[PDB]
Amino acid sequence: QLVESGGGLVQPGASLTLTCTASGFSFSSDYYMCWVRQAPGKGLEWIACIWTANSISYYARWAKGRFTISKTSSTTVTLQMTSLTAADTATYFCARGGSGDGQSLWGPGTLVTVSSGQPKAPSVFPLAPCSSTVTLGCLVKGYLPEPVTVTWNSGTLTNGVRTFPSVRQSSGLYSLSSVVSVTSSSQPVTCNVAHPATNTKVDKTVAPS
Amino acid sequence: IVMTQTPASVEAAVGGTVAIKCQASQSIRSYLAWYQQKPGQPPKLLIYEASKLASGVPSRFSGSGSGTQFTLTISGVECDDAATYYCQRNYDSYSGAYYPNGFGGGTEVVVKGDPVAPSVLIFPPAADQVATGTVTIVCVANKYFPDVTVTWEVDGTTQTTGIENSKTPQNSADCTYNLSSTLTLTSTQYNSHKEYTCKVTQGTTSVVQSFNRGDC
Repeated sequence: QLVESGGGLVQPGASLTLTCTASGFSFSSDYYMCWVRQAPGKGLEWIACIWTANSISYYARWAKGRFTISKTSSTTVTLQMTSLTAADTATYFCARGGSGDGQSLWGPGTLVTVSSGQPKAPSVFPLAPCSSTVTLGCLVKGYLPEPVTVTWNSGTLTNGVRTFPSVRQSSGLYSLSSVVSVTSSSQPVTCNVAHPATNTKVDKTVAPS
Repeated sequence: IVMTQTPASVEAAVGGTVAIKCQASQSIRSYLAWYQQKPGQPPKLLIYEASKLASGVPSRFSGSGSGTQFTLTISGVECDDAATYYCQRNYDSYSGAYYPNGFGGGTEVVVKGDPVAPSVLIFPPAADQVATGTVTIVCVANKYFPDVTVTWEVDGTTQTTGIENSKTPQNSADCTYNLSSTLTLTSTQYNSHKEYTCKVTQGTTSVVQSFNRGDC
């Protein structure tokens, strides 16, 4: 498969290099390795492709002069980015295509956040009403950058979880909620919240009322 | 070469057919790909060389066209098909290479399923929020279709700021949404008022949940 790495929070004006790492196949076989980005809530945007056999590269007209694509080994391709702006905030994907046959293989993406400010850890607050069935949850408030991870009962609680998309508030900080529906026969529910950018780890058991 | 998709968004009934258009400003023959992207996931290849289905793609997806004008059709729409669809140029005539490159702008497909009225929950702020200087009240609208609008009133005054809305993607099985609406105020503002109301409206129907800062 494919895995992107290198994303994180950077200031406007920064440079940054991302890496796309291949497993199970080799860039010594003939493929186009490409980078595609997607700003939050916007469309896919092609950046550049490289032909792994000879390193011939092709660039979007907005990228040439500011982004560089490179084959650095038989398992890695990089994307060097310079003079970053807030509008470069996006998920950056690497994808593999052949000749004329689309891109069947994509990585999960790495998030690049170009913003002023500094990392901030989330506060975690329980959500409960002021009943044989009840919805409880955790509010994960005021963090930067994305992502946070939220599981319940360390991922063994299955039925009835709804984790909503994060929202970026006008302050530039994000917030996210996750709720779970339980019956009176249930055991306690614990949300496990992690914010890797700040090495934050919090477990919160939420009780009714 | 410029790639243009229309429309920007389209609503289709379960079981219906919807067609999406992609235009190239100069001919790319058959070298056009289509992708599906569900919120929070990488895109998945649907169609390559304008009409060839990728592996594992159900046959209700079809593509057509060659040159400058292309169509993606979903024949027998399912709730799972709620997604954004993109076309991609796969040929560069300057260089005569076939690498996958520029995208169209994307088309969002909304699926019209059976209507379902929302139930509503309001979550008063946990006690330790207020010492932080701000307070966030959460209102949830569960399992509903079609879309709702949310109104917050504080002591009867409609709020017009401090509000954020987040909607889960349409459910693959029943087309429904879920919605989290937050009202954020300063601790001074929160302590200055008493009644906090979340009003969820679905067409001509309204569900309201409220609490009082003294009763929790």
